Amino acid sequence: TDSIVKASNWRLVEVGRVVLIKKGQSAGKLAAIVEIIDQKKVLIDGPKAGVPRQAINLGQVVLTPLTFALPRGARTATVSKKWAAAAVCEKWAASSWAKKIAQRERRAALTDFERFQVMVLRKQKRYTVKKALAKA
Amino acid sequence: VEPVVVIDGKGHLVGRLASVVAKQLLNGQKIVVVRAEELNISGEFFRNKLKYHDFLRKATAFNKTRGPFHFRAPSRIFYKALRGMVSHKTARGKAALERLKVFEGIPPPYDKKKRVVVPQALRVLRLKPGRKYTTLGKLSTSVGWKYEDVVAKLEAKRKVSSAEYYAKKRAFTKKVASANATAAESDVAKQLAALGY
Amino acid sequence: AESHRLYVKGKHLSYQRSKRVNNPNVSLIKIEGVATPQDAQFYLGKRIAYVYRASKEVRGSKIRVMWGKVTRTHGNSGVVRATFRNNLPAKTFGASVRIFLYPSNI
Amino acid sequence: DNTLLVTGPFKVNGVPLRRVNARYVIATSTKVSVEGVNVEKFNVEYFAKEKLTKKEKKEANEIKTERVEDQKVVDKALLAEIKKTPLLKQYLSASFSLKNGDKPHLLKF
Amino acid sequence: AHFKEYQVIGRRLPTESVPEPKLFRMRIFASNEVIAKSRYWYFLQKLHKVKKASGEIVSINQINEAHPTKVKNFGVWVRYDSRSGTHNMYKEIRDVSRVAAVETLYQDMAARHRARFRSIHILKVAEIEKTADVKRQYVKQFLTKDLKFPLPHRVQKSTKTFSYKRPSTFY
RNA sequence: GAACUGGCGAUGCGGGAUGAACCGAACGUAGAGUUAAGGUGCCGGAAUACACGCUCAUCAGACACCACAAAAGGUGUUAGU
RNA sequence: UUUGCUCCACACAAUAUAGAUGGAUACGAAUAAGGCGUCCUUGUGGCGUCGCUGAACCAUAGCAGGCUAGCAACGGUGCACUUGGCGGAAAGGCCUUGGGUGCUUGCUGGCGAAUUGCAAUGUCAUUUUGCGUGGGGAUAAAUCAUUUGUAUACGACUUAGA
Repeated sequence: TDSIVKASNWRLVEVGRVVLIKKGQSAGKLAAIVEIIDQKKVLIDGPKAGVPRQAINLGQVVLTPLTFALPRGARTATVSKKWAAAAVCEKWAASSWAKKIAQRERRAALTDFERFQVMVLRKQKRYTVKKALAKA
Repeated sequence: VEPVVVIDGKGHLVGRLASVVAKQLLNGQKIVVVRAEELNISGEFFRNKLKYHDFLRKATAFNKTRGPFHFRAPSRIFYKALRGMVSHKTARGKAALERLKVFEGIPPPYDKKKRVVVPQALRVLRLKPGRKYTTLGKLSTSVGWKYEDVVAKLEAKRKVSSAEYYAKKRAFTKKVASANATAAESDVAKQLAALGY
Repeated sequence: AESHRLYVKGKHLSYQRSKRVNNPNVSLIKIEGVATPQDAQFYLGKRIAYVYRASKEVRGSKIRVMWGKVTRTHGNSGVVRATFRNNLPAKTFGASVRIFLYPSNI
Repeated sequence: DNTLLVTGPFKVNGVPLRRVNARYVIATSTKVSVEGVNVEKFNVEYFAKEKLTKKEKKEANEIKTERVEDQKVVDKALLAEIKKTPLLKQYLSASFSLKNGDKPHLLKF
Repeated sequence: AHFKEYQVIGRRLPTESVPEPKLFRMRIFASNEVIAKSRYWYFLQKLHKVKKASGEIVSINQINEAHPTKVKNFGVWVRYDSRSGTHNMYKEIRDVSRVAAVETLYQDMAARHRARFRSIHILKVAEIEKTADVKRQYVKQFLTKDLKFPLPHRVQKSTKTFSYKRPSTFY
């Protein structure tokens, strides 16, 4: 046989790692880590989403599974160019994380008539699903 | 938000859980705490045994019967830590404390109900990895609790029955998820997806 | 339907107090759902009713109401200050209470 | 007198022609057009209670015909506008209530 | 507080025996202009025979960072008073600007030596322009090629007092 | 036992758990707002806030007056010369 | 002890409420790891996916929720039964078979609502007791007094007596 370990990988922080700003003035946009200050804080830049180039504590951002190629210390023109080339914005939008965010804000933006409409549609869908729950 | 909140005491810190729960009772929420033998106290087992022996020394000199009572069960240790944080000598404190019952294990009124956790009192979220902690059941059976093994046997039986429940629940939810996926991509499904559901 | 509630539930926590002196003229209300003063600013000026029961029928009912209103926010966690026509009887610490949506401004 | 003239319509949910206070309603975003309704007939003197004397005490225990055909005139003009967009008749017939987990400071009406 | 850097230029009051004094200049990290001018007069009373009544301040100007988005390594030379004596220290900090570097320096001295703002004297702060002149291991650790590391044990703070599932610390 | 000033005695109120003198502030009867000194896990009104570090004690430590600890040591650990 | 006691159904009174107002919605273990799905040689296995909070899920339209007509399905749900299990930690609950009956907003119609007058909790919950009905069910002991002495200041204790 062969040796087996559980690898247990998680989300390294390095240059080119895409992060989501959790709280602050941006608070929900994407950025790319440009360089690492120390153990607790990094220099990021989010030039497509309008995040200014700044040093930020690592507790204020969430690391995403997205990575792309950057040299360390890259200026914002190169950051925007490589971001557009790797095309990570729709790669983020294709994830179920961003779909969950969009679902949450859509449900927040519903009105009372739309809530009545989703109640009627959910009753119709529940009727056909519980009808399907009688043959298997 | 709930009539009764059932808290699984496993992996929780005693003081932080007690300060959450005492404020919940004083605000008027009914709390029942199950699995009190699996609470955690930060620090070495020898430190907390020495702390309990220092507490156990204290008694009224002329009559030990009217002194401080040193209760030995883990639930009563938790009750002591919580009665310290409720002003129990007033009518408001008594009315708060009668909204609480704490148990070792999960009794049959509550084994079929839903258990919650308190994330600001959980040991894995509060302590630094590397700090040493204790188990309240081990400390309590070291200082004189007699029923550590019967609770373990009852908990083993309850876990067997609960796994038998969960297998059927998982099979049913896989059937329901399959039917929901096959009944998706219809017109009502796309309208609900446009409207956010 | 099965629900007819047109109010928001809240809890009567305590009076306005220092460490050792309380003031029964101002009550403290925990509205459920709100956890910040910026969300609690929506509920300012709303009417509050404490609804309780009695054994003796007075004017066709055995249910008596005490009316008040939200005046300001309290603290950092969405507790509000409330004033009533007659102050709340202090045995209702932890009792449920109703925050209506009128006077409205939406 | 700073009051809002409202109607159900009476065929939909049984609410007649009435006046309400503006501080006791919620203005939802749902909008229908009421052009084609002649509401200038109604005023503050149109709703009179005919105040009761102190002698007339109800120990134990009707409607204006002018009011009932005024209601029948206006509601048939409203429901023609209601039939354009779907589910408005059902929406107006159903009642509003707060469910568990509804936060009115976050809800948009 | 959150520090700012000022240049403060002052001189002695002009007399008939000597007009145009020599216009001394110093760089001060301070919270505002008042504290900056107070620290300026403090260090000039330590250096030359002058005081505030006998002198004047001709200019104060805020010097903000030239490249606030370049990551630098700074070497800082510091005097501090301990409980028994006065010592000189050299600490080096990897950070993005001078004011933030001296803010973390003040926090570091207050944390590790219990030295207060009244006890710390900032001799100088200078950017180390070349690597391998870095002499401390805790900052030389972050200068390696393709630096990457994970963040184990994620703790997410909750808004509700009750959670309905056992949380995970995967990151 | 003296010197200068401020107090208590003669003085309640908020804080220091508690206390004549300490801190804050001196007082007609009420309403609203803002604060001082002190605090914001629970008792207990108010952030289980944010940020950088340090410490694990088989007698930890936790706030002026104030309710104690020294000389001498320790490849415990951290930062320096 | 002049028809008393208990249980069941509703009928009316009284009595209060530490505080209903859609639903307490059930794996276990780990956290420097897991959950779910799938496949196999069934393992400390391979592959895929998810988390980043319950901001969820279920439920939710009708006189505080009426009276009726039809369509489509053979589903969903309530009530009283009924068959079979399981549950002793404080089981007093969970699951299931069969038929009955009511509703169905899955879809389309017809009639009603006003006047509580511009708001007034605008009254709908459960806790205990009594008294009436009418329908079952069963026909005791203890204490004082007398006695005992394994007991005893007195009470108390231990005995006996149709």
